[PDB]
Amino acid sequence: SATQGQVITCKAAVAWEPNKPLVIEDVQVAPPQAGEVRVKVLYTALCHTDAYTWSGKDPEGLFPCVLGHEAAGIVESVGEGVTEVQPGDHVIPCYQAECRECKFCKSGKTNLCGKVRAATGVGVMMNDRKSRFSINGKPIYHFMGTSTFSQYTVVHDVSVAKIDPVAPLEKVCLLGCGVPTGLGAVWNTAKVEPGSIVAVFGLGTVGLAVAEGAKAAGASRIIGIDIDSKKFDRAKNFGVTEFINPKEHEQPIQQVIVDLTDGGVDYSFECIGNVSVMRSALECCHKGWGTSVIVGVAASGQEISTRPFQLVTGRVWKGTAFGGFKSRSQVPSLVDKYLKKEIKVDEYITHNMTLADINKAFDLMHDGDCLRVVLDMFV
Amino acid sequence: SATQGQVITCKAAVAWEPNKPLVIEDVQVAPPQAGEVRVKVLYTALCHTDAYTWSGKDPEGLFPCVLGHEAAGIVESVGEGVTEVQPGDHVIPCYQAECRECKFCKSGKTNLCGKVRAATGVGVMMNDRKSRFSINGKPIYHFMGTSTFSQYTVVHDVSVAKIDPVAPLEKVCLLGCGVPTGLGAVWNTAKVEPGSIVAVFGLGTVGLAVAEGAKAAGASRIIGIDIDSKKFDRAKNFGVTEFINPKEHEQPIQQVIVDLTDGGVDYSFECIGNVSVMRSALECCHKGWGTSVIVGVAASGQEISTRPFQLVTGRVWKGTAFGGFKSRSQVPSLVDKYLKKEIKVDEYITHNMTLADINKAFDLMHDGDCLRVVLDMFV
Ligand SMILES: NC(=O)c1ccc[n+]([C@@H]2O[C@H](COP(=O)([O-])OP(=O)(O)OC[C@H]3O[C@@H](n4cnc5c(N)ncnc54)[C@H](O)[C@@H]3O)[C@@H](O)[C@H]2O)c1
Ligand SMILES: NC(=O)c1ccc[n+]([C@@H]2O[C@H](COP(=O)([O-])OP(=O)(O)OC[C@H]3O[C@@H](n4cnc5c(N)ncnc54)[C@H](O)[C@@H]3O)[C@@H](O)[C@H]2O)c1
Ligand SMILES: [Zn+2]
Ligand SMILES: [Zn+2]
Ligand SMILES: [Zn+2]
Ligand SMILES: [Zn+2]
Repeated sequence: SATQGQVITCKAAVAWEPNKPLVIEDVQVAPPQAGEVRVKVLYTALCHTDAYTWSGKDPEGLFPCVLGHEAAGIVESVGEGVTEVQPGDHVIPCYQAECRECKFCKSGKTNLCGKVRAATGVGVMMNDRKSRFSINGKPIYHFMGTSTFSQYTVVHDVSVAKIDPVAPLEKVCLLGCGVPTGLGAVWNTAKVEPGSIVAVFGLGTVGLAVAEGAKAAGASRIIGIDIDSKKFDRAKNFGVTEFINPKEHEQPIQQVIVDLTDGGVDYSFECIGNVSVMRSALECCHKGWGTSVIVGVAASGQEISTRPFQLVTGRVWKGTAFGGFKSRSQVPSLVDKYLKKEIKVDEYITHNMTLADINKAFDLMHDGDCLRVVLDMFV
Repeated sequence: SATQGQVITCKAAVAWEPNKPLVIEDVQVAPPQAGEVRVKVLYTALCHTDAYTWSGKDPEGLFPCVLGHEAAGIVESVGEGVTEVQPGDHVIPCYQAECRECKFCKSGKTNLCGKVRAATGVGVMMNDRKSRFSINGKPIYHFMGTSTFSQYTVVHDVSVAKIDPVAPLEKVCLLGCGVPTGLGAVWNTAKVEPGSIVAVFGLGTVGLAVAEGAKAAGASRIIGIDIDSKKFDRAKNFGVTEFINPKEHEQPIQQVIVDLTDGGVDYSFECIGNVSVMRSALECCHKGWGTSVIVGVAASGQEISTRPFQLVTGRVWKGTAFGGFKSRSQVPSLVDKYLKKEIKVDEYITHNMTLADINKAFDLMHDGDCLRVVLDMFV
């Protein structure tokens, strides 16, 4: 190819400082080293995770950085010893790695591979503990091991899911975050049985995928809870059967739910990242067997609380990370399901913009009057 | 019989008011009404649950009352419509009912039958919403639906486990509380797999039964944690393989455990009823799959807390109520395990005294070195 083994110069949205507009820059992208993959990022979506770090409220935040973690693209080059992917392969770079060999991958009880976490957590690559991005010979931090706000990114091979090349890249970029998180919270983490009564707190992309997962599981009732009643109508198509706006009830939300379900739900899913709501989601579960799954990522430092009698009396408290899906092994299977029209993906995208419109997409996300916004990186 | 249909006059340890010595009184015990069983209580054990109410720390505490909830005896008479038990049957009255036909009993996902809780919780019988005990025509409240500190008690038939008549009643009185709670926390709630690594917080009767359950489950390591190192030696016989005294380490106990178990335990069991230790028990669990079971009953109003990242990263928080055992269906099965020498019971009894020694027995329990104290009711 033209770029193989060479430093690439491309466009990237750089966050020089927290809480300031992103700046589209020309960046240098170093070639991939051993166990690395350089990806042409065709489309990137954005989510609250990108905004949390950009805001300056993330203690793990490192500036200047290239944000972004939901993307689909094409392998431009591979580093030494890469064999699962080759140039030209269609891929989804994932924030959750799957080395297949560690304690976690070989456990059979989790998807939390820790192989590259010490490097990705500090915005660098494992091979040399340095970033592959630079502006004027000065490094720019990676983010979540993905950095999808760059036209070309360098990621660890263990994070690269190889997907069907016929799959639309402007759609499947969602399968690296929200959609599998929501579906897997139901299918892998909770393991929702047919006939279950489900409560979904937060009717955004994540809560809507939980609703779709619970509908595929054959839940008898899917109760949708949101503080914005305008989000109720779009929710019906994702499987939500009933709605509650907590602002319309003086009594605690858990009490409303308990009153409507003869003691509480079989499964609840908190899809917001609000510690108060996480307690309510636990407490709205039925005595004896009710299970609350935390999906929402709460701001660092915040605590969840309840009275232990809640768990002594049969309620279970758990959480999910990427819906318990193993990235390399299972993300391709989700793309296959989507192609066979077995799962929805397109319905979670409300807007399509271009890389130059990054700030406008973040403002729209900040308004909260959209679902996923997909950006075309090469307009 | 001599007493069938008649009011019995017998000895009972009465708690007239909180935090005062119990008085051995002559009480009138009314005959059983519909769905009731009058039991000759041959032996009663004492536990922290009797002391919590006695001390006046229980806001649900009603005085004057007949305390006691761990006993074994013989059916003296039955009320109309009672068919599972007959006069002369050997029985264990249980604080947890099993009606076999409610939402909970049928569900197949819990042992928390709610049939008689409304009446037992207020120290009365369901049939007429009054007590069967009186002194000078004045009522004395029941306790836990059991009131085992009386030579004769009246209990709901749904709380009566029928047991093998050869089982020694001075030993099996323990199978109505502590021992099944510990064993079941492992076998039923956690469902501990062979080779697991277990942490047990609190090495009293309950923690020791957890250790025995975990050892029977094939746990590879059983780490016992107690603030009193004198409790370590006796714990080895119960299956505890290693010990930690939190007072001997400046680092939080969960860190000490993580450091000894390559990331944390597979299962932890809190057997104290201390909210701060409950948090440590959750946090000492391994990322991805570690499960913590709350066994200890905390003081009313106390809250448990953690950071939600602990659950999002794969730890599970649950609790147990009577070890998930169904009283009428499974307590006889535990009596059978004891008679097969499959489970220990004798080993948790450090003292045998008489009903007249009740206050001496509570004093011993307050000192907190003893395990179970068994009282001979008819001496
Ligand atoms: N665990 C994981 O692996 C993982 C992965 C991806 C995303 N997430 C988390 O999922 C959450 C949701 O993401 P999203 O993209 O769907 O967000 P979103 O902004 O589209 O949706 C959140 C919804 O919650 C609603 N809401 C806010 N406060 C509320 C309250 N008090 N009660 C009820 N509803 C309320 C909002 O109106 C909105 O509809 C975030 O917290 C994100 O961190 C977790
Ligand atoms: N969930 C149920 O169904 C159920 C049923 C019966 C009993 N229980 C609970 O079991 C608990 C234990 O009962 P028990 O009879 O074994 O009590 P116990 O007094 O015999 O044992 C408690 C132990 O905890 C230890 N301890 C106290 N503080 C400690 C700390 N900070 N760290 C470590 N160890 C500490 C004490 O030294 C003691 O050895 C009680 O809280 C009781 O409510 C629960
Ligand atoms: Zn995302
Ligand atoms: Zn791995
Ligand atoms: Zn007890
Ligand atoms: Zn029942």
